[PDB]
Amino acid sequence: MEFTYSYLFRMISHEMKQKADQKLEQLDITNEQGHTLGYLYAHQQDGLTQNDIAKALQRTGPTVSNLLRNLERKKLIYRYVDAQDTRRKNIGLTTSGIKLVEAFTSIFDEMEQTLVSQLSEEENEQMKANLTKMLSSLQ
Amino acid sequence: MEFTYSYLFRMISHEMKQKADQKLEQLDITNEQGHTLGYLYAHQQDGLTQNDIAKALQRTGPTVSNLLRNLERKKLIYRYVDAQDTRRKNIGLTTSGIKLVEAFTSIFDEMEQTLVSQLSEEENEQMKANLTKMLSSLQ
Repeated sequence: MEFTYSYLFRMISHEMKQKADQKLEQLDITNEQGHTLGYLYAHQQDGLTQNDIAKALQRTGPTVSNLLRNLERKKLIYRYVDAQDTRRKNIGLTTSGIKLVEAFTSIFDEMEQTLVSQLSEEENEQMKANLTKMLSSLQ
Repeated sequence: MEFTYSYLFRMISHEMKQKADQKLEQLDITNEQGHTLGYLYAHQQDGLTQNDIAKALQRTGPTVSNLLRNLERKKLIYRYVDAQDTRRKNIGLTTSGIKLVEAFTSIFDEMEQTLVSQLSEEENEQMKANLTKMLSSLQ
């Protein structure tokens, strides 16, 4: 009983996407909001402004601003005085903002771990190398 | 530079589905029509009636009948006297009907071959075994 790669990949992709989507709906955030909060989670130590976020997210002014205004309304982010330079304000995560990205991250992380656990360190390595080769041919 | 399985599987699944869909549109048939013509291609030697097709396709009467009526209108299938029993008529593929399923089959076959070619016989075997194990955990 042998199945095509198409079938197997499609089944796996559908099972994982449904799992991810089912959980994102629970968090009431998008992948755009997730990646935004994520970039903050990762780089807010650098002292981020709206311009920095815009340059990073490849998004326009008011769109970034609407995205930011929505996130601040949900008390997920806040603005604060820069310690190095009091004259300016930076954007940072709230406590609830941090818990959200971590939950957001865990969803994709636990899904990865569940799969990684099934194979050895070399089997995982070989697998990804092979998935990479196949995808590359598909272009 | 390591990507998640989710990403890799999704990319591969999207690349293949777009390729398949792009080609099915060209053939102007569905997967339902394809599998129907396919079942005929495979088992018309047995002498198929509308009831046999219905039992095989898990579809209702007029739905099967509409599916059949559409296929005959497109000159993809025809009805003929059974050789063993002249009193009855069977459903069979036309020449254009045969060429269609073969084209339908080649699309999924060439896509499979392109991928199978990238790995050795044991690498392919190991891969599918592993994809199977991972999907099973995903349930």
